[PDB]
Amino acid sequence: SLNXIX
Amino acid sequence: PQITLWKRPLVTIRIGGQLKEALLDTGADDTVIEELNLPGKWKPKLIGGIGGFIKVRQYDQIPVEITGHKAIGTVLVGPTPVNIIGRNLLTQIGCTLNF
Amino acid sequence: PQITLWKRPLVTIRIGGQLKEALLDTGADDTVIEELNLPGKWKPKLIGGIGGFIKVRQYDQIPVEITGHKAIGTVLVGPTPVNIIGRNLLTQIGCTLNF
Repeated sequence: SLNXIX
Repeated sequence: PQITLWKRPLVTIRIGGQLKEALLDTGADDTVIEELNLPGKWKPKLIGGIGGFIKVRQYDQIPVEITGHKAIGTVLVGPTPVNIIGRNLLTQIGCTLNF
Repeated sequence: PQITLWKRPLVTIRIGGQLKEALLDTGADDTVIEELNLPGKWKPKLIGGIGGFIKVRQYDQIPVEITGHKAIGTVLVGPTPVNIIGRNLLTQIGCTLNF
């Protein structure tokens, strides 16, 4: 599971 | 609704009876909320993003109301920098990207 | 076009003349591409996400065409399994979330 940018 | 992207697409959700803020996130497979208890069973899971992998608690079949729209599905709980609503629940509420 | 979210929203982009695959990511403030051999000046930056932070190279005023829609802006280069088009370029192509 890939989950994203801060 | 129609949401533009000049700012982070943060919305209010209802989960476990509580109000929270969360980011509608097309780049997320899964829905990840900061540490909390939710009702029922959970099992450990690991998920990845920029920066690497983290350990989360996986809760299944959790009702979530997202800007007034109902979903019921997996919610991961762990040390995410922001609460995110991922594609597993965005699909349930009928969300699309448009340009 | 309309992009549903049943699968990751991967599209073709063009950057540095080359066609690549990238995720249209409403949860990303920035655009993150693994293209370690662009020419041009860059500066170091750190960006964060679900696992913590990584070091990236910041390139400014880079043309990026997304599904035939032209954009130009900042591109961050660093290790990533998935190239990511973030809100800095999604806004330039008029992308919205809809449900």
